[PDB]
Amino acid sequence: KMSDVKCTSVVLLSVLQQLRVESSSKLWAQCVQLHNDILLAKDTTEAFEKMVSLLSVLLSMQGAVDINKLCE
Amino acid sequence: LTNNVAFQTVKPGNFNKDFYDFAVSKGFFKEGSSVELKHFFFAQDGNAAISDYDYYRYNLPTMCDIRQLLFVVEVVDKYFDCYDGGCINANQVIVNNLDKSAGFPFNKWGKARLYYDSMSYEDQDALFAYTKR
Amino acid sequence: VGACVLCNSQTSLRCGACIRRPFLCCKCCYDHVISTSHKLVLSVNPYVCNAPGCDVTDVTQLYLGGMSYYCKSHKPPISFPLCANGQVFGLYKNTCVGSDNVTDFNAIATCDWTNAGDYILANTCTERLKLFAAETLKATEETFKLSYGIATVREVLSDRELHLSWEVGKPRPPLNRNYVFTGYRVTKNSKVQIGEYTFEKGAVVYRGTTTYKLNVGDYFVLTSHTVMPLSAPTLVPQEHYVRITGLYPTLNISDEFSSNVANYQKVGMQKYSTLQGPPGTGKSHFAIGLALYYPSARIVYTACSHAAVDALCEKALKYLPIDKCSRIIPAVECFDKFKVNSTLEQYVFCTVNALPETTADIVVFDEISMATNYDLSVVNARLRAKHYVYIGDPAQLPAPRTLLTKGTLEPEYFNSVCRLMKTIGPDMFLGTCRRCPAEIVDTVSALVYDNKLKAHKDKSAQCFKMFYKGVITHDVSSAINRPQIGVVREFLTRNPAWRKAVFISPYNSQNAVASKILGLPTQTVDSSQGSEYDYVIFTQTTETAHSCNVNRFNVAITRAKVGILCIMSDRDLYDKLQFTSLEIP
Amino acid sequence: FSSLPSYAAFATAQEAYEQAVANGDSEVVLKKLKKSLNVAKSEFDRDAAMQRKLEKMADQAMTQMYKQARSEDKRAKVTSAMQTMLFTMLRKLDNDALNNIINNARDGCVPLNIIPLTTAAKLMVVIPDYNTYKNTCDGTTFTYASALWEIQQVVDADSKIVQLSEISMDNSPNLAWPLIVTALRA
Amino acid sequence: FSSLPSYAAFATAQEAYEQAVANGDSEVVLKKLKKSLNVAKSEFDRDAAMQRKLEKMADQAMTQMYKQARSEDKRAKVTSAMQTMLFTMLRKLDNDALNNIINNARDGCVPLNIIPLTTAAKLMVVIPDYNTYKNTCDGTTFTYASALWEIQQVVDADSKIVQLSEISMDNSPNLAWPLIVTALRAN
Ligand SMILES: [Zn+2]
Ligand SMILES: [Zn+2]
Ligand SMILES: [Zn+2]
Ligand SMILES: [Zn+2]
Repeated sequence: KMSDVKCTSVVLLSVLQQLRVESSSKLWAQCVQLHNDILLAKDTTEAFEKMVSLLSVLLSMQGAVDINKLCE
Repeated sequence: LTNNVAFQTVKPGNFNKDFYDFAVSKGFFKEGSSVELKHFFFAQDGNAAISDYDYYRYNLPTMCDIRQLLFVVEVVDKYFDCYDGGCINANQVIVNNLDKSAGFPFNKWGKARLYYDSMSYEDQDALFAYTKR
Repeated sequence: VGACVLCNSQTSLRCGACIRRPFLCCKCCYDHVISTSHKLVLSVNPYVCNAPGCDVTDVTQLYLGGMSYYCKSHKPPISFPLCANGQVFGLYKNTCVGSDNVTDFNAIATCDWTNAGDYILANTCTERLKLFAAETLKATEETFKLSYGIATVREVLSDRELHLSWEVGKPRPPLNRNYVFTGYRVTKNSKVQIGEYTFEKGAVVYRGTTTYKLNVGDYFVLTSHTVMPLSAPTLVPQEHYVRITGLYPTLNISDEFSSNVANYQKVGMQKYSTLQGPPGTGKSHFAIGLALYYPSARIVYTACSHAAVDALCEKALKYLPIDKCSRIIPAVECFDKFKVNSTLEQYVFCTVNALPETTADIVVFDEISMATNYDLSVVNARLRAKHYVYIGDPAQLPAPRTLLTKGTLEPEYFNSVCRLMKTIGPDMFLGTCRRCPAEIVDTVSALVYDNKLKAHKDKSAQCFKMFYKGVITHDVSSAINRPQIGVVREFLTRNPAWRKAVFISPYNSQNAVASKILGLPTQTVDSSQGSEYDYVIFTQTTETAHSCNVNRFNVAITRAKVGILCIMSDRDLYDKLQFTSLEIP
Repeated sequence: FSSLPSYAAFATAQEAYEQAVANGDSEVVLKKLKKSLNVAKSEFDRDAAMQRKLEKMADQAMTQMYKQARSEDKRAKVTSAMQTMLFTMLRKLDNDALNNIINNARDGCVPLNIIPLTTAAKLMVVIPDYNTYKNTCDGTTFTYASALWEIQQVVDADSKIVQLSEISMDNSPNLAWPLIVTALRA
Repeated sequence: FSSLPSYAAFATAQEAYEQAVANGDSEVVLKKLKKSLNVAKSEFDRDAAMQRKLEKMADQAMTQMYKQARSEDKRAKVTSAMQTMLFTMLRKLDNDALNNIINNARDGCVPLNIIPLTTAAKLMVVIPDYNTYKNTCDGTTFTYASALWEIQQVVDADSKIVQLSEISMDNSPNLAWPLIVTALRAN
């Protein structure tokens, strides 16, 4: 199941990078640190909270329309 | 050289979801498996290359034992006796890829192809003979 | 990859010399190249001979070989011609239907947009060809604007007066408000905008949106913008319902709004409704009336120009909650009493070229006579609504067609909405005119309104007409009738009360001369639409089709609320004018 | 290679040679019916060779091009495909801590900074109305990201402070509504 | 291949062939008739196979010398670019503070690394953290390379302007922190 977390972390960092996040140095540094550390985790009980911390980054902007894109 | 320093980042890398879904449907990547994902594309922040120069920091001036080094070089030279070598003219040079960068200055104007056409064989030979003195 | 404009068949072949680069199916593309001068074929790569130093660009001379396209001179031994067997080789070759007749598409894609026939084909062809015609006409106008030369400020003689040096080898655009320039400030290596400007003969009298202190170096060019592709039709399909759909009428309405209640219900009975509003009938009164009639409905107010939507906001501010209204402005001074750039607000006010992608219960089109099929298609691509309300008037002016030189554009060819209501009749009609006295109303009711326009006021006995040819003089891009102005001057001396009137004429040069001679405020008929004054003085100044435009003349003499004086050169319209005639002094 | 005219020529030659062989006519006459027969394959096994090469040029030309119509189209729609894939996998993950914030952010509640993992750091959240205030905050506690956070501060959008008991439903409009709330992980 | 002379010989031999074949004289007469065309089919062979294989080499020659001309134009373009780059970077040399230090050399040779140290008129320091900022670039004026420099501009990693009042100890965590401080050599 940890593979799912690592793959979705890869996808989340991809969309974050393409949302021009890397135009702010420190935010991109923290996101890169979280993404690199999630890929190296060995238990699912730390990857999940680092994953939620990394998702809180994208849930703070206003470039991703959320209600539309969770059309289910 | 410029009025501003440049910070270079590295991209996270793309995900091929269809292959992963196919593999998972085939009973791969379960818990307690001898095979698992360990190779990824790792991203970097702004200060990456200037952090790699602090690894060239590791080089130190070293004095070698000269007599042992001379004997060792004489012994090592015997592993390269079956080969042959020497200088060649500009006609005999074989270049693998001509679409690669030519360096610091010169990348602002073209690839290595441009500088190998422009100069004829005589110019290349003149440059090579200049480099010998 | 796209869709064939004549077949909807999937295709990748685009006519290369054809300006909008439309997708043409193999049979359609073959006919378009064989029946016109278009010989460039664009596909994923061009079907151009990739041999060095070759100029062969006609597909009927090209052969496919190896992995590329060659001319006959440069082709390899093994190949098959790209143009053979009544079709051009390309994507989606098997899936191809073709068309029986390609004449309309060829005519539109080959016309220079200088004949009324081009517009009649554009507004009478199929919906997809209608869209392509709109695209190519706007693109042609945009490129023609670039054909005009650069005008640079050589000397600033004074304020509101300049001296301009014009680019050599290029035509100078006509100097009227229909040609909106833009200044540019000279910098180290580039240029920066200094605002939008208009010009008129003096020296040249300039009127910029933002005042500045421009000096020698600034230059003016007519701003051009990228012409976007079209996908949505000019009109959504008609739907008729048995009940009001998606709307809830209020149970309490005021007598200011009772007359349109029946029309407000019909708006709910159909997918889209066409509304015709005579001068001073309450087009703003109606459209804002749909808002209070359906309080819970989300309504987007749209219009071609900034002026009309602001006037809608002005009437909306009078009747609608300021907190539920929003004025969308792109990144020109406009309405600034609503919150700016709030798409999700209940009441959204914005223009055609700046509308966001959103949905609404009702979408209101005002001033539809100045609307084109392009503006019709764009908003429908931007707004999806349960009900659609088009407000305008065929007897009023259209959007100017600069490229048009031959013939006159009838109202039923202005756009799709104008075509229906000129043929099938308007869905609703307000028969009450409140602004002009009966004599103007009766004159304009017979002329253009099928005698359907009723007056609210009585006869005012201040509507006066005179037949006077005078002497017509022409400058670079307009006309002047000084004796016609001189008659007005003599009229003012004998009737001093008429010096509160506003001078109107179909020519800007006539207004410029009359302003210095008479001192009255001056307005062109095109710019006078949407305004009103107590008294107006109208000088035809010519007998040309421009001056004799039955839509324009309807607009011209109907800006007066009490009285009017009309110095006429055309006998036909003079006889139609039910005013009290005079003898020439 | 059947719909060609020199196919009819080859068929006529084959019929003539079949008649010659079945009849046993002569020695030079059947050589004439094999003279103009083996040549009939020299303008058949040739003209049916360039064209047969032409066809495979076609099927594979139509291929180096669908995959460019495809390559140049796929790199022109990245920004929506990546996002939809992200949310599909996120929904497939089915984790409560992620789902809580997903729903909070879809309706009203977005944080103003990275949610901290340590038990000390500060968290600032935006509450748009009172309805979400009921679901998330109950008294002096704040349940968010499947964790407990004690409120230390709530201030309205006009940067004015507000207390933790006034907030109710009778001062419903007597509160500015984009409340912001500061909390500390318990 | 139609305007070749052998086409006429082939055509006339074939015309005589069909004429006498319709006439049908005899084998003793048609022997020469069907041998002349058999050698005419051999002539047109030769010369038509001596021609269509030269159109390939001529085309190849045209393409090759097209390519060589293209290369020779690109060479001139790159030559002009290199020369103008040299000439525009020479004009920043500050040819008065460099001449003095060169003239003091015994032979005229001076190490390269001391040319910007004693001649350049702009200094750009890169600062990783506030503590390193305190010991090196403190205040509006500092000293380095046995000279006195005065601060004019400070930017962060995002290349946005930072005032000298914002660089404190407690406010440091709110800054992108490869700070680039540029200054001019004061006199
Ligand atoms: Zn050597
Ligand atoms: Zn075309
Ligand atoms: Zn077609
Ligand atoms: Zn060619």
